[PDB]
Amino acid sequence: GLPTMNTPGSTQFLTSDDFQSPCALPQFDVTPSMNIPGEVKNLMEIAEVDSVVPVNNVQD
Amino acid sequence: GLPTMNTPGSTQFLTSDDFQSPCALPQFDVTPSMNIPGEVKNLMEIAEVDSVVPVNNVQDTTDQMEMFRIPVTINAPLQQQVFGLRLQPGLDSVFKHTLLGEILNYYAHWSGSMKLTFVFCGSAMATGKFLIAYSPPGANPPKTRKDAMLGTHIIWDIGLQSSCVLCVPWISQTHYRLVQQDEYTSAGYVTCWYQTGMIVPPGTPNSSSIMCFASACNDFSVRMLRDTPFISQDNKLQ
Amino acid sequence: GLPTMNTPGSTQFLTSDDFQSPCALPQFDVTPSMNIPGEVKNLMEIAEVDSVVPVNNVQDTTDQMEMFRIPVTINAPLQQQVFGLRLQPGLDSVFKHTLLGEILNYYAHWSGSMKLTFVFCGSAMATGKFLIAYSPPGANPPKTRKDAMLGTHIIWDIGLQSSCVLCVPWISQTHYRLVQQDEYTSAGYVTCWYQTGMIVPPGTPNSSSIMCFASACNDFSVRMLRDTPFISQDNKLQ
Amino acid sequence: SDRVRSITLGNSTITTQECANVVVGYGRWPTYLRDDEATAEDQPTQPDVATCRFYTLDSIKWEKGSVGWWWKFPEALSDMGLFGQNMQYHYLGRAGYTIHVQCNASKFHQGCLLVVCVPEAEMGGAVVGQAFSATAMANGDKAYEFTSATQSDQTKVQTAIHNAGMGVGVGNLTIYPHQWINLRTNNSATIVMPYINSVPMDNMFRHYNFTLMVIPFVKLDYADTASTYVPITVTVAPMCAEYNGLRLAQAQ
Amino acid sequence: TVENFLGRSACVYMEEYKTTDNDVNKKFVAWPINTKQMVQMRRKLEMFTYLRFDMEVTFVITSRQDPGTTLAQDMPVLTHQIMYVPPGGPIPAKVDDYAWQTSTNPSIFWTEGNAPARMSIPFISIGNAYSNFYDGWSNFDQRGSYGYNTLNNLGHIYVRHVSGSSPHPITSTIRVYFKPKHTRAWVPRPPRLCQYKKAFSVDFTPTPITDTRKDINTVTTV
Amino acid sequence: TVENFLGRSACVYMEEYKTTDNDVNKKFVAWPINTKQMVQMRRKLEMFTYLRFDMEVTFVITSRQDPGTTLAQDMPVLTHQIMYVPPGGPIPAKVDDYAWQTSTNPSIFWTEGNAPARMSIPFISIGNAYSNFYDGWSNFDQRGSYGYNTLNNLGHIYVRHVSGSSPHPITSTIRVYFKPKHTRAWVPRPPRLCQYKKAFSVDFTPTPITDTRKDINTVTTV
Repeated sequence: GLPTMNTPGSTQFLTSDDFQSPCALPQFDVTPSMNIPGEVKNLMEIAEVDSVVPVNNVQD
Repeated sequence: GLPTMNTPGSTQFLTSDDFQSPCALPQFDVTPSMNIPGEVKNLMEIAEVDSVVPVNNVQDTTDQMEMFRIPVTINAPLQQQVFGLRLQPGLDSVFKHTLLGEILNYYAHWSGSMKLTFVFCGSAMATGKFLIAYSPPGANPPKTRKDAMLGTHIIWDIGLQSSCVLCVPWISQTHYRLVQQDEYTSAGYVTCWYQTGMIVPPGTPNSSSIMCFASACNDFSVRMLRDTPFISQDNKLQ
Repeated sequence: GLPTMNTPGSTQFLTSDDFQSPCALPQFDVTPSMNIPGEVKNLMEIAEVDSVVPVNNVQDTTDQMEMFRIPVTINAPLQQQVFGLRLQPGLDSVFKHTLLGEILNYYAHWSGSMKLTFVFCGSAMATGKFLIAYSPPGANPPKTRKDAMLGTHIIWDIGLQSSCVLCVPWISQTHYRLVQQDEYTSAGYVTCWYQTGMIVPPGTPNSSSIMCFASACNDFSVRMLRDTPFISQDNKLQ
Repeated sequence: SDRVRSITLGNSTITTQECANVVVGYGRWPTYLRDDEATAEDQPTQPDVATCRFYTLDSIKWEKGSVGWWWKFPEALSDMGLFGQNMQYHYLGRAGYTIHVQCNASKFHQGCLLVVCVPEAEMGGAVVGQAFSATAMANGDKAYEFTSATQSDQTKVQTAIHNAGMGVGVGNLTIYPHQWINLRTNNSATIVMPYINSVPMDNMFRHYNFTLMVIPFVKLDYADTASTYVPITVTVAPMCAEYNGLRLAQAQ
Repeated sequence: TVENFLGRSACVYMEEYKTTDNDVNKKFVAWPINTKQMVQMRRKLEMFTYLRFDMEVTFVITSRQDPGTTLAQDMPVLTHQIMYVPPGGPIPAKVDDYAWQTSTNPSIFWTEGNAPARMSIPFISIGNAYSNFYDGWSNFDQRGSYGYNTLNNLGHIYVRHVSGSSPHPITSTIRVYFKPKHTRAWVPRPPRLCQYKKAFSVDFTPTPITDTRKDINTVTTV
Repeated sequence: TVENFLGRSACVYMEEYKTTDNDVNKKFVAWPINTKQMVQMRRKLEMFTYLRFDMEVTFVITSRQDPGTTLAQDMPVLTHQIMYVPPGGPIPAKVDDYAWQTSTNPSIFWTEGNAPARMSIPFISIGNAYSNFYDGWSNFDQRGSYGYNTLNNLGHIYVRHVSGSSPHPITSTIRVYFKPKHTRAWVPRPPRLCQYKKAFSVDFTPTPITDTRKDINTVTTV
């Protein structure tokens, strides 16, 4: 075998990791994509939309 | 050694994985290939072949072969119904065990058109016209020829050409339907009626049989491999 | 580290594997190569060499060397049989321990033609013609010269050229036969008969011996490496 | 018309005035074994006209209540002239065949037969687990018959027609080379079968390469005609027959 | 595609072998290679008459300590040997016999805790294609064995613990998976309808065409 | 091809060594390297008179806890040392002696649970080819040792547990595999017919040419 050496972090599960992994359903034929209106790409697109502010949020 | 780090999935055995592995018989000299007739490359090639549909799979069946014979008779009341079946190629008893239904049962999704071929098996002297229709889903199935004729249909005339093909088109809201069909994924009904009647000259039998074949069209495909509900065991064999 | 994922087979020791591994004697200076005569590169080179076949391996054998001597005599009844053997080069006792049979016994499949060379060892004054034949498998072996002559054969005449070669061709339904031959993989029989008779002048011995050699042809090959049934032990030696 | 057909092999000719087409194997015409596909090294015999000719088996009666018949090949031809003789003297044989099934009725009769050739038609016993002998499936040119009822006799094969003796659906036998004789249009069926096997040649007694099945899917029916039964006759011609491994003849 | 339909690993056999037992045969497995004992794989292959392919073999071996009154022990990791014996080779009669030397037969030595063992075998038939069915006999006489079993002579698989004798018995279970690859298939057949009864014969019990409904017009569920 | 025929790993030796024992010699192995003790490999090599090749060596080491009345312990993973001592080098007399320093001899330190240890050795003979047979003597006198054993001086292999003394004894078994590669062979000989009797001599007991049958025409089985 090719000589290797494991470094710290080996075997850990980091929630925000970004690795490849085997597919359990090899060769599964995905349903074709369809062009649905209203696609969102960034949450800032939502934050850029007006919403009514409850300014008069008083006690009584 | 080269620094590495194992990720999740490491050491697992996924049944549908696709990796390389060492060969236990290094340098084994394989027997030469031979060109045997009938090679299959896709299961859809099989589903595209006609098989006899047991349309007359009725309760009181004494003789099993009767299931393949659709009864047709002389002096039938005008506009009478010959048969009616619901389009669930993988679920309904009429289709589930045909070539097409068996292939469908190893998958969970299906899509495409179907060919229902009808062949008249009476004598050359008998005549008749039948209306064969397909009704896309709706709250109620057609109960009368008048109801049926509003949908997709063909009017079959008997002559030298004994067979007629009703091609049921893919009309659906979704691209695929489930093999284990449900209401959401409903496909409709196929019904047959006397257009005129089976007329006969003197000296010929009074009733005859019609047979129904089914196969997939070239726009048909299946998705999502799954095990079939049609085979099981309680013990290892032997 | 580089993210990796172990697949099945990881850590196993497959006897016929073919991987690299660290050298325990780093930088060891190997003794220079020398060109020794007789290098072998393929075991088939050995199987292609003639070895003496113990054709006369009969029950009452007193003297072991007699097994290599096929008896031939004067005034033999017309059309008499000299010998008969069944073609199972790796299984039959006549062949199993020859060079060819020994090589075959380290494999499970074989294919190709064979050379059976016969050498007459009587005096220069004796004469004779023999019919040597090969019968492809069938329900029954030839019992008479008339039966034998319908198959592949050669008519051997004795003269200055003492040896004759019967080349048994590869005639089979399958590309390969099993070394542990069975009925399905049957190869047939080789038989020998007096064509005329061994005639002799005055003052020469009344009987003589014929020897049989066997080797593989250039279309011969073996497949599927396996251990031989010919060697064993109950304890470590020493 | 194309309905007219004439076929000549050796010293025999077959003619038909009302036929369909001619079905050819899996689109494969019979052919002699090539040098690059052979194992057996001896020079083969190719008797030609003496063996590659039409042989007519014993006829049978199609009656209103008939259910179906089968014949196993090459066994069915084991007694036919030099074809049978060559089968006996040789360890190996190889051949394709032109099968011509004949059945004429009248414009007032009705009925429909499936004529199929099933390669490797391995069959199940009447009682599961119980072995049967060769005699339960083939014996010269004797026609064997299927039954409606399920078979009870353990010395027999499971003859219930709807499973064709193979445990499959009889209406799916159409994936094998076939033709239909619908009395209303045909009068015969012709299927040319090429040699199909997993080995280049094989012993002709020990292995039944394919089985011919003739099954009435639509029963024979007629009115007040004086004719009662309708005969069915099978005529078959070996094609490109070659044999290897000559030796003494096999007793049976 | 047939390559895709057949190309998934399927369990074709499983058996147990003990680390220590009084019965010699309980300590190793001897399996005559075949594809007829596990129902799922069998039905798939049997949809074709002839098949030609290379084979990927994966082994899943697991061990468990046998229950008992005294279980305290500290056994090091176990190593197994899987040896393939082509037809005619010497067969082991016990875990410690000479045959396990494998000077020529292929073997795999595998240690627990690691990725499952695996290797490829090429198309090894003596014929041009593997036969799923064989309507014939072994003898020219038309006697002897009948059926596909007469063509099955692929050899055996033998497996044992290497030097794993433990104070208290441990039971290992081996599962063997087959995944055909580089496949070709000829002359397709109707799928098996009747349940399988025997490993080495087509034998079955008559089963009806399909299930029934009340009448020829019934189309509702309730 | 000879490369292929000889190119499979074969077990050439095996021995046990304990983790703890009263007998010093039971705790380590000392093996005089040779290819004559395991029958299968021996027969193959001996089909040629002279051989020249590089050698791949793989070790399979397994451990088991010795049976006893009290077995409860919790021993950490074991590490083994395999040292090669060329002819003339200092030989270890016990598991803890200075010789195990290996400042110059090649050694392998291996820990259980991992892939089997392995390494390559080049063609190390002092001659131009290894001799499987030697019809001669050690002394010019035509006296002394007779046979191939006089040319065997490849050294020894020594193996011990590193600092593995356990409360209750554990027995490790080492198996050594040889796989010749980059092979050349000269002057082929008839295969060994008689069973082997000694590791260091050709010695045998007369064995008949082959097995017998009733008569010279018998061709049936029953």
